[PDB]
Amino acid sequence: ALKETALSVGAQAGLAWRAKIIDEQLNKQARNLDAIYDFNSLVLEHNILPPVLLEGRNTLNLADAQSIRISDRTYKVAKQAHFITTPPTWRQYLWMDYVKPEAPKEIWCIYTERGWKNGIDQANTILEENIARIKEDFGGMILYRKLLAMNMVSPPYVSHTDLGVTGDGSEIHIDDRVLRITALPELNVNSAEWRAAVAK
Amino acid sequence: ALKETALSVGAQAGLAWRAKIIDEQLNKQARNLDAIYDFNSLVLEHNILPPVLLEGRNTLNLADAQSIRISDRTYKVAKQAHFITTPPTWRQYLWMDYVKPEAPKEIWCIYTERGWKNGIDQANTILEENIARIKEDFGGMILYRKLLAMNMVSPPYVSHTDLGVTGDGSEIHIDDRVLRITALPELNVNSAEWRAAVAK
Amino acid sequence: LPCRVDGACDATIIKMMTDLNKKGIKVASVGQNYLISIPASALFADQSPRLNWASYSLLNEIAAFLKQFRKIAITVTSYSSKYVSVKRERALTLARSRVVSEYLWSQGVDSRIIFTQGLGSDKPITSYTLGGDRSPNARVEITFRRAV
Amino acid sequence: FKKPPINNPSDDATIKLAEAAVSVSDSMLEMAKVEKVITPPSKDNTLTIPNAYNLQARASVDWSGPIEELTARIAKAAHFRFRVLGKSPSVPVLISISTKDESLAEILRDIDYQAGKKASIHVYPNSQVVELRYA
Amino acid sequence: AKVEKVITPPSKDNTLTIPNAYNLQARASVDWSGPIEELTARIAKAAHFRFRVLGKSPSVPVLISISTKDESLAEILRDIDYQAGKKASIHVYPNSQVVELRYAKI
Amino acid sequence: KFKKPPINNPSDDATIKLAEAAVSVSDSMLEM
Amino acid sequence: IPPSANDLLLHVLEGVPPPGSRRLVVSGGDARAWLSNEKMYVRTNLTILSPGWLASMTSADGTHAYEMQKSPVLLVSWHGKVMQLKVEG
Amino acid sequence: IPPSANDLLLHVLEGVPPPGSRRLVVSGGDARAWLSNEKMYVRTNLTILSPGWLASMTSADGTHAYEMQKSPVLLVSWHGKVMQLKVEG
Amino acid sequence: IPPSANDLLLHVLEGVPPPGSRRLVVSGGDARAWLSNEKMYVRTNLTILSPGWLASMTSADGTHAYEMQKSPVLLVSWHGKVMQLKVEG
Repeated sequence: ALKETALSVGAQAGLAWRAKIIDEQLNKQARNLDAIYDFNSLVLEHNILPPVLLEGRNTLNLADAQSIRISDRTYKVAKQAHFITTPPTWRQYLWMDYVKPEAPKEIWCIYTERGWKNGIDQANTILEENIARIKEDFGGMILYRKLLAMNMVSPPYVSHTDLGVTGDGSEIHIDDRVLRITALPELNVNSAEWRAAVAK
Repeated sequence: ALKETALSVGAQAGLAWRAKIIDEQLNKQARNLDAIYDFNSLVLEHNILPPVLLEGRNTLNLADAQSIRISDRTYKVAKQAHFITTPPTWRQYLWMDYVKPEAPKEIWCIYTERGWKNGIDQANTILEENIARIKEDFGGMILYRKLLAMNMVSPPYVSHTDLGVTGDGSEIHIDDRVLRITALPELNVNSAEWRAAVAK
Repeated sequence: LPCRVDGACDATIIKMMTDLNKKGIKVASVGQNYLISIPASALFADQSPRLNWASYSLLNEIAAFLKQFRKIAITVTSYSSKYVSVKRERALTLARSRVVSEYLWSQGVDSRIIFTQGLGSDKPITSYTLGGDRSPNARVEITFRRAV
Repeated sequence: FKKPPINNPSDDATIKLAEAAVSVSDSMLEMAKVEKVITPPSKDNTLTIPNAYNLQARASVDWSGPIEELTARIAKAAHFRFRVLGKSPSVPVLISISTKDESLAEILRDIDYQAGKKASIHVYPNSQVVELRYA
Repeated sequence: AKVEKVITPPSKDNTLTIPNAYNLQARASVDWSGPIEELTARIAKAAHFRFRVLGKSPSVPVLISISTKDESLAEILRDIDYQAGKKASIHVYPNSQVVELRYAKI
Repeated sequence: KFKKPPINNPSDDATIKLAEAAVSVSDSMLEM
Repeated sequence: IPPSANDLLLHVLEGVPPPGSRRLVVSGGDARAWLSNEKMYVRTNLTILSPGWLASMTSADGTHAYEMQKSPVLLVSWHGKVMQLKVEG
Repeated sequence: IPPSANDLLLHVLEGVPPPGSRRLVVSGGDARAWLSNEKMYVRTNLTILSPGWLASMTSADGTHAYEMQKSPVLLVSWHGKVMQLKVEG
Repeated sequence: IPPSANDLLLHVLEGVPPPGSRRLVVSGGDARAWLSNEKMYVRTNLTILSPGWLASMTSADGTHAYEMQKSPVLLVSWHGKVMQLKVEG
């Protein structure tokens, strides 16, 4: 059992070490990842973050012994389109949280290196889930622009209703526009209005 | 622990020392601060202290996912226009209070000079807020006279009702003028009366 | 903890300034603007947009001097004395500035913009017009403002 | 002797990472190339510089309100007559100019821009009149 | 990019609104990720062009991030003009020396 | 030797932030 | 009328786990697996052969995602080779 | 109808804090930050890039002031440089 | 209709204290002060400048009497010189 508390001594130290090493490995590629995850050049024209349209082709569901349901494609929107102020970077997704732990014989050494490898691939699976999450979000926004080009989703309908000078004698606001999103983006089920892309 | 009460010993002594240094550093520049924060030549003509107007340009509020409110300018009236007898000096705002505290090994010395540096920057934080507060009141009164010149805020209306020889046989007042403010300054929200000031 | 230095120190700034001025690369520094003046014989050959291989040690110590500050836009411009034409002069000096800033951008500078240009002897520093790239009018010089 | 680049792609994962970065950058530039609406400059419909010597005065304006008062006193800044053709609506056409040494012809240009669809600016400099037009 | 460029053909470029010029064929190599105004003012200041804006600035900042190496200022401003898609627009009048940045009317 | 020209007295930070308050009230008073 | 699929399978068609899961430790093949509520979800590009899957999706690059009951082994076809895959949980 | 902005942003468009606040310690950039009721206000001339603000104003000299949720790091743009900023609280 | 002034200022126009008071030792110039009920009353030939006086009378020979809130520091103009005086209470 002393091997086991040596292993959990090694686990959080290996996780914090791998978190630090991939933090400066992420910081080495910071302009490259800013070029990769250009969310700023994917927002809509009234500063709307576009929604995340997941795609699944070739879907089957065996409900019981007697009935299946197949569909050829499904498209599901998660994370619906909304007024963003500042567009998201990679660092809200991918930054692993670095603390440096100050919490400290032969089986201690070999189980602490086994725990160090467990902390290293545990932090690697945290990273694998993080680039999985940002690949999901950026691929869904790319797929929103694809299906808007294919006329499968509606664009969002803002309404800037204007107010002029607004308020009493103690507060004025001079050009007071209030902007709403009335229509959220949604998939149209009208099948005949779609666009089918050729190439050459 | 003993280092922690060492830095708490050093903090109040350092902020009192930095308070004394900025006090006679203020007193070195005392006629320049009288020329800079000239509140006396900024009063209105019945010794009304003018109100402080705060400008905020490019205001946006993200209320939810679906609605934002922008305004191009906002003007706010804080600290409304009122009868002062004497004008405010700079020393009501800027003077930090100098007491000399009479409340007293190696880690004591190095933590008490870390505490001395924390007392020095905490006293500089209080000086930065005091310089900010007098900059807010003085730029508010400059913004009053600018928007009064641009006809965005109404001037105050005094009313000197004159009473003659008043009082009974036991007390007389010979010329009893009672002066009121009937109309406070307020921002006019009919927008067509505003005055665009060009220059050359 | 925040960092005291930015990987750089004032002793190494004055050491690289007096060593570059000892090498003949004149480092003027007026206020916050800075100016490293390289004669074109120290970098290129005669009337050529090609570096000599020995000049990359000079560009390595120029980029190690350029690492020391925090800047926004390094501009680098070149002018050489008149050879066949002003259009040949501007194409030669535009290629000379673009090859020296291609190496400086390949190296570590922490500038954001590098403005590379060449003029066709339009700012001569001397009325003496002694030769080609041995002339002190033939120069590439690197100017920036040290931000904060 | 020269040197390699400092944060070079000098590594078998990072060459694929930065090759993917330059690929997604130029593909971002061509999707921006298609959905960028442009205007041709012969059909841009904004005001030109009217090149009058009274209109080449370097002015300074910090103001935000209705376009009629700024154009009226920018007209009498330029010694121009000022005509308003059209009806000013109840919600006013609001502009915002904050520059502190700039020519008043280009100030007139970008209030014509900030009007846009709600108003328009004409300058006839031979008769020295400037006309704010509504719609 | 394939499906968008085939469902709408891009009919026009932006070289007809940003043409090349002498002292616009000076070259630059830019990494930048802030707002558009400091970048375009620095491009025009080294281009020896008077920079002016049209439109008041939006309250969200229009952000670009130009990361490229060794090209001229005309195609740098064309990349700035494309990266500011429907938010801003770069025009260059090379008969005079004006680089002009226009925001949008929303 | 390398030297920028104005080597004045040592300023302190009270006069520094008083100066960058005073320039803002100076040019706001100037435009007023 | 049966349900269409699970809508968790578009999340596990990427590598992102379902909300409130537990990871599973796949060994001997390039699959990932999560255990959400008495159901495991594998994300792979192998072909699942033995243990019976209840639902499946497939992305553009031949990644599949399978919803199945919790079996400790998985039989896959790699490229015509029958292989196995241990999970733990 | 939404609210217009916060009208504490004209106070923090100057350097003066809100009434009844706690100051946060901005390191790594010329900003100040205060914390009034679960919201931090920064007074900046750097531009805020990552963590999302709920409201903003901007003075005549390009000082902005942002109302946001309590984030420990701010990502700013200085002059195209993308820097970070630590607060405490 | 507001009140006229205090008629205690007719007393403290010359040197006599108000009835039921407490004296205040003024240092740094020829001025005297009393404290009647949470307002201090000063008699001086200088003109006080900072702390705000609620009421004032002025004699035939130009001595002033002010009624004011109790401030420990009185700023004055002597003859254009700006001096301070301390009180105790």
